[PDB]
Amino acid sequence: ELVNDTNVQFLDQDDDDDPDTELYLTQPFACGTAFAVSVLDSLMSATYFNDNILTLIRTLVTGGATPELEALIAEENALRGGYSTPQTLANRDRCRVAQLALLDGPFADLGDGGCYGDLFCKALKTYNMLCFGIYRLRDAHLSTPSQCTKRYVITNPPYEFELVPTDLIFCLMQFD
Amino acid sequence: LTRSEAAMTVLSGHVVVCIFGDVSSALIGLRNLVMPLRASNFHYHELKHIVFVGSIEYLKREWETLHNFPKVSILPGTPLSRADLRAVNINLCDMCVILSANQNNIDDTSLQDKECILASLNIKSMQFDTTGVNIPIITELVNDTNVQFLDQDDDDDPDTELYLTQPFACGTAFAVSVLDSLMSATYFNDNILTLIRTLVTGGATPELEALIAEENALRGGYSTPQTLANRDRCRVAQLALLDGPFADLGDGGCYGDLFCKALKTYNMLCFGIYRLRDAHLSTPSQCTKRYVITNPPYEFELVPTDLIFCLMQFD
Amino acid sequence: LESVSNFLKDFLHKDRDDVNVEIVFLHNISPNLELEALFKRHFTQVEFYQGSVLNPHDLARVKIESADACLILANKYCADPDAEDASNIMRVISIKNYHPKIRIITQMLQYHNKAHLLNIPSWNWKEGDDAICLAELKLGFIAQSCLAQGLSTMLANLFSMRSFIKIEEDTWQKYYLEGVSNEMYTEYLSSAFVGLSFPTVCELCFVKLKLLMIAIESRILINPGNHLKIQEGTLGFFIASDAKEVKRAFFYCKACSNVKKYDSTGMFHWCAPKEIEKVI
Ligand SMILES: [Ca+2]
Ligand SMILES: [Ca+2]
Ligand SMILES: [Ca+2]
Repeated sequence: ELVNDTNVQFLDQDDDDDPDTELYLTQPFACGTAFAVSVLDSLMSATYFNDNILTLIRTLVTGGATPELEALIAEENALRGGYSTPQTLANRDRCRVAQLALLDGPFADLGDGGCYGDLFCKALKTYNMLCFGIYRLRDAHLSTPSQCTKRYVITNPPYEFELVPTDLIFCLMQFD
Repeated sequence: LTRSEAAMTVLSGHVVVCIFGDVSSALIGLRNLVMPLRASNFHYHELKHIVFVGSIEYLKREWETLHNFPKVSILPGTPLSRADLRAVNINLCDMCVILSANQNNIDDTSLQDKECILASLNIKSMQFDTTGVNIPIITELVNDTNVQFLDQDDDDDPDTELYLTQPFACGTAFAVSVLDSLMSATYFNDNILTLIRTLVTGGATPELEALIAEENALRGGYSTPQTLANRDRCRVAQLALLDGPFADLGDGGCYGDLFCKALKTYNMLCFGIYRLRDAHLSTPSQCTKRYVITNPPYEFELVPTDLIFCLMQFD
Repeated sequence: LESVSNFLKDFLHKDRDDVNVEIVFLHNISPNLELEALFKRHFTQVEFYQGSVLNPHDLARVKIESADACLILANKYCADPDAEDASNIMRVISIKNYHPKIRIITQMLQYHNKAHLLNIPSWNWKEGDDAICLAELKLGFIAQSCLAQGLSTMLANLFSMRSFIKIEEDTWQKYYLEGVSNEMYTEYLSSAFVGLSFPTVCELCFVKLKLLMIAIESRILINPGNHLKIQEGTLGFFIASDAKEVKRAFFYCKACSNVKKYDSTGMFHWCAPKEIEKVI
C-alpha cells in the first residue's frame, strides 16, 4: 500500500520512471505489486453514472457480505457464530476467484499458442469456470529466455488471442 | 454492570444518562443531575433508577461525588452501541439524557455536537419486538444552531431563535445559552433566582450549602420528627387526563374547571399542559410529539390526550 | 487539487459521451493556488461557488432541490478517521434535512461508520444512495489479490474510463493498454435469452456478439451455476470496450452440526472468541 502514488517509482529498478506518468501505466501497478487508495477516486464518478457497479464490486470483493450481514454487524459490532442448517449450507454455493495454471493436463494441450476463446468456451461449458483475463510473464513476447518472474494483467482477451504455456488464467470457480 | 447483568436486571421506568467523556475531558458535575432525583419528597419505591452509559475511565474520577445516592448503576460502554442501549432497556426508560464533556476541546461549530446528534438519531432508528422514535430523549447542545439536525418533520432556518424551534418547544433539546437571560431577569428581580433554585435543585437550603461547603460530600443522619417534617414540600409531576378523577372533564371541557377542582380537592395546582403537536388537526396522526402550553388562559379546551403539568403534595 | 483532479478527469472524460452534467462545486474555503487553473481548463461546465453545505441558504443557492445527486469527498489524509466520517454524516443529514429525495454518494474512511448512515430516515440504498468505504474496498482488493495476484489492478482498471491506446512496439504495454481499454457495464438481457441457462448465454454472447458477461440481478449473483435459467427482465453485467457496445445484448434477437463452524448466516467461517495469548 502506497500513500503517495508518485513513490511507486522506487518499488522497481528494471522499470522506467517519470514524474508525469499516471499510476496505471507504471510497471509495479500493472504487475499487481502496488496499490494506492487514489485509484478508487474514479469510483465516485463510476457510481454516479451507474448505481449497480458499487453493488457488484462490493459482492465480488467483500466475500459477498449481504444487507442482512450489515444489519447483524451494525447491531452486535462483532461477527456472531451460528449452528448448521440446510439454508446456512446452501449459502456456500457462490463462485470464488482463482488462478489456473496452463501447465495442468485438462488445459496444457491448448496452452501451445492455441486460442484463449477455445479455452474460455471449454472451461465454461465443462466446469463453469468463466475465465476473464490472463496474467502473462513480462518478457514472454521476447525471443530470448529471461530470469524475470514478473507477470502483468490482461483483462478480457479479444478472442483469437494466443496462450503461451507459462500463462496464469484469472477465473471464477464454483463451490463443491 | 456488564451487558449480561444489565440485560437480566429488569430496568423499567428508569433514567438512562448517556455520557460522551474521556480521561482528558472536564467534569460535567453529575451530582447536580442526581440530587434533584434523590429529594426526600419521593418515596423510596417512587425513586427512578439511574444508569450511566459511557467511559468508566471518565466516571471513575467523578463517582465519589455521587457514591452516597441509593439507586445508581454504571455500564462501561458507548451511547452509539445498539447492544449497550438494548442491555439497559432503552425502550422502557422514563428519560434518556444525552450529555458531552467534550464541549470545549474544538470550536468549529460543526464538530461540537456530532456525537449527540448521532446518538439521538441512533436511538430514534432502533427497532424492538415498536420503533424507538417514541422514546423520551433530552439532548444538551453546545451550539443552539445545531438544533436543526435533531428533527426532520420540522422546518429549519439559520435566523430562527432557539425558543421557536420544534425540538426546543417539545422539550427534547436544551442549550446553556437559554440561561443567558437569567442574568437580566435576576438584576430586575432578585427573588427569581431564589425561586428557580428551590424549584429546580430539589429545594437545597442555605444550611445544605454550608454543610456541603465544609464536608464536600452529602453526610447521612438518623431520623428525627424535624428531619421527617422537612419532607412535606410539593414536587413537580405530570397528570394523565385519561384517569377517572379527571377524564370526564377531558372531553373539550375547560382548563379553569380542572384547575379549580384539582386545586380545591387535592392541592394539585396545575400550571400548564403538554399537548400533542397534531391534536388541532381533524385527521388522526402517528406523531407522539407534545409541546408546552404555560398558564392556559381559562375557557381553554382539554382534549383527553393532554398531559397536565402540576405541583403535588407529599403524603 | 489532490481530491478533485482524479474525479474531474474521469467525470469529464471524452470517451463516455459528449454530455453536460457536472456544473457546480461548494466548500467553505476559497479555491486558491493551482486549482482555479483546473477550473479554467473546464470553464463551461465546472462553476465553483463559495459557501458551506451545513447552511440551508447555501444549499438553496446551489439549487439542491433539482440537483440530481450530491457527491461528498473525504479527507483521506485526516488525523482522525472517526471525526471525518461523523463530519461527513453531518453533511449527509444537513443535505437530507434540507431535501428528502436528492441522491447522495459519500466516501467513508472507516467501515463501522456506514451503520450510522442507515439511521437517517430519508436515506435509502434501494433508490441509489450509497457510501464508498475506502478501508473496506482497499483491504478487500488486497485480500482478493492474496487469492489471485493482479486482481486488485484488474478491478481498479474496470472502473476508470479509458480509451483504447494504439502501440506499435511489441512491448508488454501493447497488450496491457488493450486490456485497460474496457470497463464494467450493465444492460437488460434481450427476451431471446429468457428461459435458458446462464453458461449457455455467456458462451453465446462471448462468441456471437463479443461481450463477456459476469453476473446478473437471485438478487445479485456472480457466475451462477448451470442449473440457473434466466428470467424475463434480468439486468446482466458485462465487460466491454465502450458503453455503446453493450447495447447489442438488448438489441440481439437471433438475426445473423453440534458445533458453530460458521457465522449466523453461513457467509463466513467462525470460531469461539480466542484470547490474544493463544495466537501470539
Ligand atoms: Ca523505478
Ligand atoms: Ca430539522
Ligand atoms: Ca478501463
